[PDB]
Amino acid sequence: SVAAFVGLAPTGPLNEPTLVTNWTQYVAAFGDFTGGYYLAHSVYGFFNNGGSAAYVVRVGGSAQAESAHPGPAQYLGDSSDRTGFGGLEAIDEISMVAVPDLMAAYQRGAIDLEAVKAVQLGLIAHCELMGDRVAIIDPPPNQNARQIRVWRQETAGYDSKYAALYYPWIKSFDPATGQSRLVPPSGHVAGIWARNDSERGVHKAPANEVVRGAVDLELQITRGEQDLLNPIGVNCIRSFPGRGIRVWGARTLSSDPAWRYLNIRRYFNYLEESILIGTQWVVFEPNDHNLWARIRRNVSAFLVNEWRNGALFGQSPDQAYYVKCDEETNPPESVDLGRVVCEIGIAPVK
Amino acid sequence: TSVAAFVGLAPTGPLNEPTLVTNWTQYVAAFGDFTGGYYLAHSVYGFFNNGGSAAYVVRVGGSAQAESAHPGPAQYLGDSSDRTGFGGLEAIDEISMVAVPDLMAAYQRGAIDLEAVKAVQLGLIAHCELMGDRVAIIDPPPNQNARQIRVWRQETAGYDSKYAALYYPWIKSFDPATGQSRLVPPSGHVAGIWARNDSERGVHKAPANEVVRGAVDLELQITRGEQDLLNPIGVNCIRSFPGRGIRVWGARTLSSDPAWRYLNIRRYFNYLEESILIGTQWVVFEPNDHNLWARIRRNVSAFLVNEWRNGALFGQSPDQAYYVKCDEETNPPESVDLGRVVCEIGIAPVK
Amino acid sequence: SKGAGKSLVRANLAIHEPPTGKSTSPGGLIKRFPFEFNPAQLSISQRSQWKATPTAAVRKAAKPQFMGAEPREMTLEIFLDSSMKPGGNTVMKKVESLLICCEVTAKSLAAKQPSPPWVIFEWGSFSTARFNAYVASIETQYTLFGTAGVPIRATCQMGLVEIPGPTPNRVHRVVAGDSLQSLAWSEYGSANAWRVIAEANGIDDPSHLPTGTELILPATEEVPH
Amino acid sequence: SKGAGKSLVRANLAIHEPPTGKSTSPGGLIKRFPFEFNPAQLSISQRSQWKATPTAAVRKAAKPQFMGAEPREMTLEIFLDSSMKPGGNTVMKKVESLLICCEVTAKSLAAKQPSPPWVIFEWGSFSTARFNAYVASIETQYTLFGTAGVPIRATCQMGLVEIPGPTPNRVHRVVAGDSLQSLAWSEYGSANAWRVIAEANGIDDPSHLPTGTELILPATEEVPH
Amino acid sequence: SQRSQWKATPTAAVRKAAKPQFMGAEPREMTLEIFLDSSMKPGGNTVM
Amino acid sequence: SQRSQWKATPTAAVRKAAKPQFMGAEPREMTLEIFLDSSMKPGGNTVM
Amino acid sequence: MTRKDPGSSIWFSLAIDGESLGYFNGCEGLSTQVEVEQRQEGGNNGFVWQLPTRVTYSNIRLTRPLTPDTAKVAKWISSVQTGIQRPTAQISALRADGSLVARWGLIDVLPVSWQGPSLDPGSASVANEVLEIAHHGFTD
Amino acid sequence: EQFVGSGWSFPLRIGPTGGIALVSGEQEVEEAMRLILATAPGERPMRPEFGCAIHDLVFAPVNEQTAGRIQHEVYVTLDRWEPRIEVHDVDVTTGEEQNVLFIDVRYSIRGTNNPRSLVFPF
Amino acid sequence: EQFVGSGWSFPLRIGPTGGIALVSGEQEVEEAMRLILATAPGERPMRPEFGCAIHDLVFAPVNEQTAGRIQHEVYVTLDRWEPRIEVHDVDVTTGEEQNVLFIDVRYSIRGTNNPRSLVFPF
Repeated sequence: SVAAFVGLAPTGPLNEPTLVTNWTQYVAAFGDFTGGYYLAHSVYGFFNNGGSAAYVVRVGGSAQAESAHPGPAQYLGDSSDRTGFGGLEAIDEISMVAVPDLMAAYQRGAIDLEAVKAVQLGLIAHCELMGDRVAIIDPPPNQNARQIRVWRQETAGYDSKYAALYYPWIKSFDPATGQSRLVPPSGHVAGIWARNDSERGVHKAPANEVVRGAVDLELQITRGEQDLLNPIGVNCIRSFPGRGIRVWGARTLSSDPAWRYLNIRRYFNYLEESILIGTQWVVFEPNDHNLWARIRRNVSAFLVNEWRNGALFGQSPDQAYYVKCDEETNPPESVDLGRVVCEIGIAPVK
Repeated sequence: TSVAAFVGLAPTGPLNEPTLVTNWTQYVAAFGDFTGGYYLAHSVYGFFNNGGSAAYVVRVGGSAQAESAHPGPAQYLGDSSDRTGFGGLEAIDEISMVAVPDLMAAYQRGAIDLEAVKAVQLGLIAHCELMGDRVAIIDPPPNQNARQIRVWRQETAGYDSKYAALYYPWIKSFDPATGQSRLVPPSGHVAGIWARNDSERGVHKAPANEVVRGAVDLELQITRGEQDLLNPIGVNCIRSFPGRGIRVWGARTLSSDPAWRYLNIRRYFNYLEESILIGTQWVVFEPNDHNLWARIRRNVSAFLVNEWRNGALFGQSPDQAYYVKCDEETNPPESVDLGRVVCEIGIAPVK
Repeated sequence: SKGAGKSLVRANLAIHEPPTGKSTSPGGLIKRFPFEFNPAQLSISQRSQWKATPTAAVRKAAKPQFMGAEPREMTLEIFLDSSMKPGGNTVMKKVESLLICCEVTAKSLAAKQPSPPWVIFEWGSFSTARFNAYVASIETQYTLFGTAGVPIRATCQMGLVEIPGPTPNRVHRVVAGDSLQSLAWSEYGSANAWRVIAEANGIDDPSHLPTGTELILPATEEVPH
Repeated sequence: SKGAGKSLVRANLAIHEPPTGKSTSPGGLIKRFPFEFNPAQLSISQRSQWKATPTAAVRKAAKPQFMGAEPREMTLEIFLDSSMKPGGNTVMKKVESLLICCEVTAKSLAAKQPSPPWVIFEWGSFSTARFNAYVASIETQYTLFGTAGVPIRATCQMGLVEIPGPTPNRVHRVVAGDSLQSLAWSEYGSANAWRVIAEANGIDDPSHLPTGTELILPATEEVPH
Repeated sequence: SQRSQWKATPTAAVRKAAKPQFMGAEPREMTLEIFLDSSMKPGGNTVM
Repeated sequence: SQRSQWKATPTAAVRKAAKPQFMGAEPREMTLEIFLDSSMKPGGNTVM
Repeated sequence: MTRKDPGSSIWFSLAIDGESLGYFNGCEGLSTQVEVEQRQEGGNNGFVWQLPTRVTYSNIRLTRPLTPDTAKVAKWISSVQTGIQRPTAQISALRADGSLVARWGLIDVLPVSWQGPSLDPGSASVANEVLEIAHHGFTD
Repeated sequence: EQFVGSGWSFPLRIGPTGGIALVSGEQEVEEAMRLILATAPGERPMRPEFGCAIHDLVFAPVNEQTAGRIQHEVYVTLDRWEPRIEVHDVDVTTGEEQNVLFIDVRYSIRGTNNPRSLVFPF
Repeated sequence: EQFVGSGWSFPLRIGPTGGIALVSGEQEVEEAMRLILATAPGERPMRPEFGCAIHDLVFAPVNEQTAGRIQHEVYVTLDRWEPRIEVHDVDVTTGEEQNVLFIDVRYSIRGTNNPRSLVFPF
């Protein structure tokens, strides 16, 4: 649920990833809606779409208004731990990162398109560097349907197992003035991912859910055009008649056929981040033929328990996972690099 | 247990490849629908309409050598090429019934002599007598007339095999596309009844006294007195009972052996023999000795007793149902390889 | 020859808002409640009514009449537990989200059509026990009250009753064994009511029926008895 | 993420004087009763009524009506003990202050509103089993009678029933997937009753329906059925 | 024992739960168990 | 099972047992017990 | 063959993971049962049908000499009030070579009873505390 | 046995002599099924409840839990709006890989009782 | 979905042009609560039951008993006097050190599904 946001806001601490749990907590920190910054709008949809936690990376004040570090911050900052995307490195809880603000720079002309690609590509490197969080990518505004497919395959071509894309922007409703405004769907989509955390579990892919907070969709997409978008790893949002606004498609920005679906990756990062918390027998005990036996039992007693809630094919625990931590997988040349083991989990979607 | 095999001409579709169909719409997607007046299209439709979710079709002819030994009314064994003639059915080991719809459309159209069509049926019988499980359905000359079909069976063909069923009068079936009555042989329709049987009352019950639904009228209606000169000799019949529609009367196989007259017994045994050989697959494995011969006896016994459980056996108790013997007596020391012999029994005939 | 085939599912009770206007299907979803333990045993019952007076003018047994068909019943058993996290309020909150099924929903009172929410007990491919039903009685037993007063283990019974879903809104072929008199008996039950069959079709000679023709047997509206 | 978090709390029974005038909340406290042993089990029931005739003109199952909703119920189990001080009258006195909940109270009887006192079962964060309720029946078993006649061990059963607390005393944003006809179905349940929505709003051209507007859907008062 | 009576008819114009009425208060009850014995001195009529 | 009805009012003008009358004959009844199982092919829907 | 590797009932290894219970000294009663349901066909005398219905894992009694580390067990048992933990156990039988003949791992354990030492001035033995263990399934 | 009537086909076409095609019999019921199942419960505001509500079960996990709800979703819709048909089971199957759900409804007009399966011929 | 109306504001003020400023929307329902919870059940004799009997519970021990009575007290009042709001849980948490009790109330205007918590910004 813990989402991360990078944006420009009027005031507040600079480049310090503060924690906010309610929309009012945001207001005391970094104002609200002043100056037309997209960060204030984007988090509002996330807060209104469920999700009780959020992290904000304020960089760029009210008015170098926008640059690579100032504004759409991207520098690792020599691991300064409080600059750019490095601020999220010392968290180990954040599982959703988004970059709403930088696209205002594209609209306001303060940045070049080739500079946008580097910022998002650097973000993907951040997700790949860590092991859990998933980044949500936004496409350039008013891209036009027949041209966005070209844009993904030629301009960016990200091809990573840690990114999600959602094409048409959202005409959100500002309660302060009741005026429709255009905002990227990075904030709102992350709200859906938070709803699935609490209800239906991480098993179910975040799709076919109301994008509540929305009013209209610029450049409506018909089904025939959509089928030229889904197989190439691009999601879509459509106005289904009499059913509101729903998110269609659960494909991640990867080409590896074994990781196409979003929930599988959403499952695994949850799965890997669960056992490593559980099995913290490191810098502890003696690497020997005894400990490798226990690790096999400790993991197995969890994956079987992961089958109780479903989300594991097999009709029987023994047909779900397969764990091998015996002696022959740790050679006598342990060289302290030993304690290796394998595991399995699978239940993708429609 | 119920899947069927058909050989005939049909426009388009793969040639001489025994494809699998399970629904009428699957058929029409491959080999048209009633176009050209081929009898296979009607025969399959009667089978599908009369129950039976599985069917194998061997298209050989084509739309227009329209008819000959192999092409048309296929008769060649194909030199065991697994792709020609009745040899295509050899590599199946699932089909339990075979029929020849088109085999005699050539007779009506004059492209095949009567003496030529006798051999192909006999060739089909040799196929059933070889695989040992399937049963073939035979059809008589059209407009044969009652007093002359009895001569035809005992003089022209005289098949006398334990794997053939004959059903004399044809059927005036109804084509839903045009709503016009047409004459078709009952090979397809009767096969439909045999499919209902297993899926509604088991192989035990003989496939008879069931509605030949799909039918409208019968050419050359047969009275009961004329039937009694036909039924004992080994010919079934179809009659129009007043107020009960069209029903199949007679369940006698085309055999002269008094112990294999009734259809269900042969239908039962093929199911029975195929059940155990699927089960007792200890071959090219498990050392032939005085231990294995005891193992076989228990495994067969533990199945036949369970078969008596559903009826279909006689004796009031399992001990009087079967009689198995796989001890050292049946396997002499000389039988080093040709060993592992055993005996078994099953019986529950019909009226 | 299966769907998921080799997966485990959890039965969940689905609650729907009652229909408002001239409608029979339940409205939108208001809260979907997933079980913590699938029921151990599920009981389905059905009853019919047949009044049968025992007297007559001759005191012989009298043919009973069908009075009506009673609705179905089901007796669930919901078990909830949080004994491995004592002090948590998961069970107490969950039950309080289950007792909504015995009070009038606020939306209905606005539309002057008060009714407690409808429920559906959906569980995998259990087609027999998945119908539009209301909740009759909820007997709940609480056990092992964790410290600070929160309950931990609760057993909740249910009585479900199926709500009917009614209002879903004769050509014959003459076969060689079929005759006009037999056709009348087959569908009407009166041997000498055959005159009505020839009337609708305009059949004049009742002895030349074309094998394969199509006949239209009207309903009993010509014979109201 | 807790309050007291790690403390033990004794359940107590709170007794309030009945309301006198046009009021629904219970009056001032008259006596607070702290338990000597928290109940081992605490049963809560709930019943609903649905009359359903089985007959019709066609004798198919008939849609039942919602006659009414029965009130909630509890069955406590009250335990007292003074076995470590035989001859003491702690239990007998305590039960006396517990039997006030089945007789009228003098203050109310003066105001010509003769109602016995109301009770509330306060116990920690047990929100489900805490409501304004009256005492129905008190069956008491006495055991371990101490010398000189004073009782020592007494088991008291309780039957509580919830008293309702009633009388707590339409704008829709058009979304791109919405339409005027669908909106009538969502809130009214009649597909062709859309005319009412445009009447109150005053929109004359149902074609456009600009996205993001605010529509006021009147109650069913325009269609009393 | 001790019992009270409160009538409550669920029917209404809105079919919500209705505030019940205190119909009346039933009287108290008691069930003793008196035991008498003279088995130490049989033949006497103290118990009868 | 099988039941018959015979009304009989003991009262009379003589207070002797009165001959009862055969009011009627109730119909026969039967209670089966249908058992179905597919426990050797779990996951099948034969029983349902 | 190598003259086979026969089983034995002395050499073993008994351990419980999780809380510092350590290694135990004697097992008993490790067993799995099913609950067959007997339905008797009315019209066929001769036998009663046997149909499987569920499986059930029985309790296990583990014993060890009373060592000062018994305070951990009492702490574990009396942790039910504030929240319990199910670690993963193991029950392995060995031959004297120290090799493995069969290894069973309990999926999830739970204390049931703890029969403490039976002190007796006249009996020459060593105190053997008994820790009963509940079960959830075997591991694989 | 049940009367089937006649009405224009889904893909309407000129016909042999012009005008408009017209089909009846066992083929017609298939066309009505094609219309009923394909459309969502919308796009037809005057008749909202019409149209099988299958889109609510898109992107579910591959479980017989969702494969059972669809099994019941078709039953109510295939019965309410098409009464001239009797439905004989539905079959949810992942016949290609394990990321798609195929439904194989088997139907048979009353009395005629010849089983057929709807195919959706493109 | 529920209409929220418009009205004055608790700390009232001249506004942009003069007069007094009127505020509506989600901000308004946030102001009604502040009045409701602040006033004790008194200090408005014409309407005595209005308020919140929070203060009679001051100085009780810090147990879940005090926390338990708190939940029931806020729940009834917010339902009785402010009906344009659906209430979603009340949270009682120790603040600095076993000293004060923080009441955190999560709410949402009926039919909107916008979770929100009262903050009471001084």
